[PDB]
Amino acid sequence: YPADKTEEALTTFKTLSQNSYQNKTLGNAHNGRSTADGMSCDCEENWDTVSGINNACGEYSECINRLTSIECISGTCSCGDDCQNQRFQKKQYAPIAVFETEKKGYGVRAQADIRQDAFIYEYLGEVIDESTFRKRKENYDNQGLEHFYFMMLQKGEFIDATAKGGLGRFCNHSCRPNAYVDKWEVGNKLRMGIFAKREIYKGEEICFDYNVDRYGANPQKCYCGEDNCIGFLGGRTQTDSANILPVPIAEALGSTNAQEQRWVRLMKEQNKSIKASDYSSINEDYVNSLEMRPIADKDEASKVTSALLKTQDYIILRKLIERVSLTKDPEVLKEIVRLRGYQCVANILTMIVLDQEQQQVDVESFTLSVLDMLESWPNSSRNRISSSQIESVLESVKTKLKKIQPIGKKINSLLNSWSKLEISYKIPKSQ
DNA sequence: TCTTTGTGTTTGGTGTGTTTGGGTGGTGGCCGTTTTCGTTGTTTTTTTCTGTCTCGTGCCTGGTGTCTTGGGTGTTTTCC
Ligand SMILES: Nc1ncnc2c1ncn2[C@@H]1O[C@H](CSCC[C@H](N)C(=O)O)[C@@H](O)[C@H]1O
Ligand SMILES: [Zn+2]
Ligand SMILES: [Zn+2]
Ligand SMILES: [Zn+2]
Repeated sequence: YPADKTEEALTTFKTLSQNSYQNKTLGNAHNGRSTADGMSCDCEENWDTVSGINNACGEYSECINRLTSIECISGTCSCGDDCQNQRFQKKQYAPIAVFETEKKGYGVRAQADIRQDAFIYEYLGEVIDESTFRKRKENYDNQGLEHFYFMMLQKGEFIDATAKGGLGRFCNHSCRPNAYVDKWEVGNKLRMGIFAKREIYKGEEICFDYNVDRYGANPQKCYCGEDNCIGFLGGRTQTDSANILPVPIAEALGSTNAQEQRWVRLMKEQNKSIKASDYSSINEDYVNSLEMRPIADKDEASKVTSALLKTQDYIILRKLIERVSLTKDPEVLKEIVRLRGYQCVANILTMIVLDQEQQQVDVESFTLSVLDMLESWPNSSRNRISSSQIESVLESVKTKLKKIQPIGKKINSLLNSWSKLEISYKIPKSQ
């Protein structure tokens, strides 16, 4: 496996055993209202005489304070000293190591198998106010740092892990994380712990959801590798009307922040229903009402290819194919060929005219609207097609819809045109 | 295929209804003392109005999980 980088990671910052405070007023529980009647659990101390360990307030015990995310304090609770609900104070962190893989920096891995709901590691840092946070953020942006190191302890109170903190700062974002951050009360103070969402084995990376507020900062692309990745690091939108479809997909359709604003502003503010921000359900009316302009940028072509590889909706694919019909720039088409647009168009065909979630007349209109640019694009070799074998799909769909003779004749012309093109070499291999 | 429930009529009976005698409790008479009605005065407290800080209340957005519905079966209770 990857080489250990634990000491090298430790040397990059001032290691802390506990959270540091800018002042004694910050970080106090109940907004500084000292609960003199501290919540004392009614647990009886359970001392195992063999090991001398106080087993009270354990994981499978019925300690009320543990359920309510409050730690027992020695000398005040009936559970006695050294109970099993002093995890933050005793600093009983899980054993972890630091390593590096993929496009990520340093990352945290489990040195041992960790149970579900087990406390992993206490996020450490300096407790700071809002103005100090703004000053440090401006300084780091001037320094060009490309890493988040701020977490919101609570309203108006943040934790900075840049110069001083703990191993938890090296945990990387995952869109399907195995751990999560939670807020707990220890004495008259507030702590942020990290707990295991599931069973984690040795060697596996430990990750948590950042749910990051950008505060107007630019998006950063997410390289977590999870299948459910949204592609960028963020959280909830700063207001409604901000997105209706995912960016790459929205920009593939020619839509931008203004066009996504305009639809919601025209209907939602005038007593017509638009659901919350969720891309699992496509709103066909927005896609139909969207305006379409020809593509002349290769990054937009890459976004179109990503939308083809991602979106399953019939209407979004219809409007993307219509936009491609408007598009006539040869360089963008050559880029789409390099991106293997034929491969995506094969699946787009298959989902609509082999799988039947729609009506035959509308599918016929779709097929006539998608054969045209296939007929129009520049082609110079069958090796372009060989990366997709879309001809096979064309044969299957002309055979299925044999009653619709215009589609069959167009596919005849298309395969006749493609049959005459040249071929390119593949090195023979020993046998 | 196959068990219950009602009102009605002849005859019995036991408990409701009626009738005399008396004794005890309700009815008539007058006298005294005080409980309460009436008035008058004080003054406590209850209402009604004005101004600021405060903290909670109202509303809106996102969503986790608790509430509701369909299927099987078996074991628990029902019937003779
Ligand atoms: N899944 C991911 N893909 C890309 N960058 C990631 C990531 N998870 C974390 N990061 C990067 O790491 C930052 C958090 S700090 C994590 C430790 C740091 N990468 C280091 O090795 O020193 C994020 O702001 C981001 O820049
Ligand atoms: Zn306890
Ligand atoms: Zn305890
Ligand atoms: Zn991701």
